[PDB]
Amino acid sequence: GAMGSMERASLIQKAKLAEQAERYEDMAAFMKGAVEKGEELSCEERNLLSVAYKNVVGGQRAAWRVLSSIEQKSNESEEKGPEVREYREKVETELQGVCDTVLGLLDSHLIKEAGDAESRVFYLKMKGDYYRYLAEVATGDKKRIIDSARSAYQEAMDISKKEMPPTNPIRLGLALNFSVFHYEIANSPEEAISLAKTTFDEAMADLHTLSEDSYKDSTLIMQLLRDNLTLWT
Amino acid sequence: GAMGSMERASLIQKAKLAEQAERYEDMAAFMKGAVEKGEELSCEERNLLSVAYKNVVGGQRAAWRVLSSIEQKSNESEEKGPEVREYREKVETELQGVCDTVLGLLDSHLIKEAGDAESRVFYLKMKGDYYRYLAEVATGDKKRIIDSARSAYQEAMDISKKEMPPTNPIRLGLALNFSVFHYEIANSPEEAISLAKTTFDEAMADLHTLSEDSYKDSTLIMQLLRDNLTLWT
Amino acid sequence: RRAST
Amino acid sequence: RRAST
Ligand SMILES: [Cl-]
Ligand SMILES: [Cl-]
Ligand SMILES: [Mg+2]
Ligand SMILES: [Mg+2]
Ligand SMILES: [Mg+2]
Ligand SMILES: [Mg+2]
Ligand SMILES: [Mg+2]
Ligand SMILES: [Mg+2]
Repeated sequence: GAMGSMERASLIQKAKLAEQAERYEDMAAFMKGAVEKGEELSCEERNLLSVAYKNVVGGQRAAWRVLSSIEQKSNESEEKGPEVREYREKVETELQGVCDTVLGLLDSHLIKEAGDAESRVFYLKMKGDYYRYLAEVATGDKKRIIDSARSAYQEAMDISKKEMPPTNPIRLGLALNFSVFHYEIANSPEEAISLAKTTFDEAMADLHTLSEDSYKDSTLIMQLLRDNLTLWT
Repeated sequence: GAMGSMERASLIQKAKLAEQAERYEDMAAFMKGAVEKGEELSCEERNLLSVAYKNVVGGQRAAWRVLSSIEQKSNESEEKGPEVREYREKVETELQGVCDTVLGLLDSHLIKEAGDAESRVFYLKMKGDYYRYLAEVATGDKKRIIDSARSAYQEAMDISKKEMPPTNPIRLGLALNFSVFHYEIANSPEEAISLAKTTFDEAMADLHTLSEDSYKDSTLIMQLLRDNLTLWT
Repeated sequence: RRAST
Repeated sequence: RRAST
């Protein structure tokens, strides 16, 4: 890999510079290089990895949705030729490439070395997230992609329920995203709503144990659960 | 080039799709491919070229300024090693690469085939703009880069004054940017202010000749001249 | 748009 | 920031 000759610490330093410069493709390449050094990632480093790829794939998904909408309108309309489908396919292929890259880093070998709840649940949530992004564009093995997302989320949920308090931000964010999975991907809006509500209510009852700073961290994600519940009910 | 096998019209169609998707790197690659077909560009196509590369180089310049500021602070401070300079240099090299690409398209062979005032002034303004972006990061042939920008702007100004009305949006935008060149690059704030004021005043006196739609087009750029005058005086 | 993390 | 086109 092109980052093989750079020091692990330099890659992390440059990932942080890239974030400040809003250069998320560079940020992701730097964190990919750091992961490929083979050592486990710290809490901060896991966050950098997540931020980098979330921003990269977020641009691709937003573009894919614009192009998919144009394509759908085209099939409602003058024939414009193959260009809309071609260009949607180009963006889709690049998006799938990024998801495959992230899933490859998780499989080789982040997840198998992650033993603490905070690292293991984080990586399994990420695995669910990137299979979910694959599911968003899947039209053919679509069922297997969906089940791969579900299975990763479910393993993360099981660990988070046993090893983490209900206010833990990773547990909360996992539940938020698995709820979106149920709503958007699995055609299970009732499961989505039940999960978001139970997650919110159990976190509410645990806030009294927290410091002011942890309270702020947890209530921020609880607000996202409430936002989705408001949208869906 | 990678676009050599795609139809000119398909490249233009996909450039417009890329703009809608805010995929400006794709947009620029598509318009580069269209230019390399060797035919002159229409008014609309020239705009697509300009929009694509302005957005690409705009992201790079914003990132370069963030990194340059961090680097300058580092030299005021703990030694952090070579990473800040290295990464600023990486972004700077990529930026220079984009400017060289645009200048290459103008030199081979957009400018030499552009005979109408609207095309020739547009391309010469663009040549001034991309030498100006090179000048922003130049620290060594810096004087020759600056003079290349000045010369392109000056030829564009001479043609626009002879062939275009004072309200012409291309003439106005050329004057705005040459004024910024004087202020920021050439260390000539008085020339910058004089140019912006005379340009504004001569456009003001010509507005009465315009339709409602042309009036809107011209006054929008006049407002940018006034904004700069307010900032600088 | 619904929220994810 | 000053305006350019
Ligand atoms: Cl394409
Ligand atoms: Cl670098
Ligand atoms: Mg080492
Ligand atoms: Mg496909
Ligand atoms: Mg019901
Ligand atoms: Mg042809
Ligand atoms: Mg350099
Ligand atoms: Mg004076």
